[PDB]
Amino acid sequence: HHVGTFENITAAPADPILGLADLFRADERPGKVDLGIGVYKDETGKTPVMTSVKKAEQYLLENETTKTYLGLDGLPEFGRCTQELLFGKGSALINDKRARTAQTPGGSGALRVAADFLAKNTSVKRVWVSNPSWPNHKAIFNSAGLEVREYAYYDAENHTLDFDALINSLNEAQAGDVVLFHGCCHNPTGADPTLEQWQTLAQLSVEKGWLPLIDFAYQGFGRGLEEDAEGLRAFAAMHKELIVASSYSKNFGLYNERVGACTLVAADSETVDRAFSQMKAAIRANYSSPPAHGASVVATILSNDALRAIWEQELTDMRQRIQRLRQLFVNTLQEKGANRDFSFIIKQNGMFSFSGLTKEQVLRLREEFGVYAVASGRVNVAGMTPDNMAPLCEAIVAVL
Amino acid sequence: GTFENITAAPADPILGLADLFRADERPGKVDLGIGVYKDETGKTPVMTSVKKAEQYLLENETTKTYLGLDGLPEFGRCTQELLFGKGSALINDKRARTAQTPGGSGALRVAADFLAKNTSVKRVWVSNPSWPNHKAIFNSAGLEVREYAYYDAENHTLDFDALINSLNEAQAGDVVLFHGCCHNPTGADPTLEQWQTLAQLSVEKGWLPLIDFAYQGFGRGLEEDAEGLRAFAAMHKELIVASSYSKNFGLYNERVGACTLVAADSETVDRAFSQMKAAIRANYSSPPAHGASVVATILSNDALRAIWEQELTDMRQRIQRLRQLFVNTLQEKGANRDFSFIIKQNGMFSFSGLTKEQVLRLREEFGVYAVASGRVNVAGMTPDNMAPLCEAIVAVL
Repeated sequence: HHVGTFENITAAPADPILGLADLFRADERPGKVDLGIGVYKDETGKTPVMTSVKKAEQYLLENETTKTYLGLDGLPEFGRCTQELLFGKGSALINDKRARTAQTPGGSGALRVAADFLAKNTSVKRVWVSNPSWPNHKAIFNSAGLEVREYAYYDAENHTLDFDALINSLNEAQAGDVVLFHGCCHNPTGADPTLEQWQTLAQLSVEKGWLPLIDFAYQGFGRGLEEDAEGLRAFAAMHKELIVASSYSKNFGLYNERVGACTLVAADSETVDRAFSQMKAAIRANYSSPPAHGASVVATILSNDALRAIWEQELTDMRQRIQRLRQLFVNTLQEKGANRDFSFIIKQNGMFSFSGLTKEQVLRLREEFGVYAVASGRVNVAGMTPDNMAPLCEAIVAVL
Repeated sequence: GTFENITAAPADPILGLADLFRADERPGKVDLGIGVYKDETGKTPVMTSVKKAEQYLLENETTKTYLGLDGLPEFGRCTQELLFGKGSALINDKRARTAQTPGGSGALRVAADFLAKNTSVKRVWVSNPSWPNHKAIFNSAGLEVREYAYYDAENHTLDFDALINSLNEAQAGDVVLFHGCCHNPTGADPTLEQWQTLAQLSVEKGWLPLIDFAYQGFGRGLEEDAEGLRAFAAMHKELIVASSYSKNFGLYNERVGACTLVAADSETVDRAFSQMKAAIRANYSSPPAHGASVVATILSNDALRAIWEQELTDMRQRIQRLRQLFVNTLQEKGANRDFSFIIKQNGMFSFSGLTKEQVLRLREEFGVYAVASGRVNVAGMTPDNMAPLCEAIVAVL
């Protein structure tokens, strides 16, 4: 007799998200509202395929002649388009060939590739992430054997990015550590550094010698494509080295196609080429080449003036809707008699903010009113509509 | 600088040979070093069934919202039917769980990370000759890779005696990796009787079989190619299967594969699979939908499935015909030795039996390109290039 290889495995803990989705599905109240969602939804409650994406897919279907493998870094045009979004057309960084980009399976894949590349090829032992954290960061970096530490970031009770605390906590970050920043639309708080703050952080990273990693999954959801990249570009202007993990899941609505990129920046082209050769090795040890369809869609859109214009308008419409809903949420809370100020909501960027509700209040909201947020109090503003706003605000006022 | 001292990775010999071939100005050049299927016209087309499925999806799809870590459920069900057989006791007993993954490559990395983090597995045994990417994948997860004896190069045979003797060193708790059919690069596969012997040995010694199954349908047919896998599954222990649909659906760049865990019972495999999902969450999270949706659409539609099965049959039969033509033509051109082994081998790949010096001469002198190891891809052969190709081979013997 031999013990089974799987015999001693203890089950992973049940995912609370899926469980809460369960209760929500079973709720027979016609007025139930789900603010716990992690994707964009439109005014009708759907997560549609963008029209620009449908048009690109039709083109690909008619024109693709082979699905033979591409290289470990994926589609070259996709890489070029990615670097232009990150750094700007005509960027000196691009002119000097200081950046190399690998297409990856989502921003998640890009983070994993970065982690594996760092663990195998550098002396990095530690990655610093914000509090509150995006939970998947720890799992990804830990899997590569990297310790994850948190820096101070959001002051929840005052609904403020506590920049002094951020700077102070980072004094503990040593030269050679990685510090991860969300490039725009911080998830889950929506609280972003101002440009002046980004410039301060960029200067600090040079002085202290840590490697910035920019997680950039919401370009276009904040203030605009160029605006949302201003922080990233401040780092790029000051630093010899940088890593960017990009996602097109949200801004192209391509979630399930797994479209992202890992971009390395080094002091010069010789150095970035050497480093990138080892990034390719990390990819070869993982999934090898990245999935073509979603990247082909992105390249098809970005490289075509007409399709690009359609896509930019679609993204603008999403961004403006979120901005309008943030204002509407605040107005409606005031109108329904909220006992306190929610102005911070207008100061925050992207789909997510902390409502400021306690765990007990979130529970009461679900039980008593059928309004579902996550335990942390995070809400997704895209789940709000003119149709459900007054009911959800009356419910919130009731639990305060 | 964090990157200043990084040492450049070695040159990829594959890309380097492809560069050489591309620059070769000789019109009679022949590329047998390719790693994908090519048709009679030298193309790797999209299968007709796949184009049709893609059109269905474009019409039908209403969202690209995330799926779960294991991907598309119907894809997993279709996968298990291909692996184990529809209506099989194994499926009825809910003994298997499948995660859709980015290619067979991704399935292998997911399996490796799962094993390293959740089991006492320290070592993975692979065949000599090896498929080069296995070592990098398993080493990346912290697992040692050891080689077992497999192919007798001089006699062009699977050396089963050496194989069995090699594996006596495999310890309870180790993983032993087998190619399910169409061994790459040799095309030399165990007979059913040999698979059964290997399955019995795994139970006796307590090692975990991992079946790399990337060529189902390229050997003798779908069911036939799964017989070896099913012989292991019949043992009622534990198994892992890393599937690929890259080759048999021509979906290479879409990254469509699966990692399937099997255990003695449903409760056990459920516990294991929960931790496999954790390994996926720490990697790329959910898998790429497009290629898996294509596979599921084809396999669950009578009209499309028939089109696909005929296409795959046509490819399999073309390869078989070319193997025979190759052997016949070598004999006619006066080869000084027997190449009958080529007919006894399955799939696109065989070792030609040429030495490294001979391979070099073949490329330099005659513009015929094989892999340095002497591996050739039969699908690169055609009725038109066959005579010149064989004349060149005879010339370097």
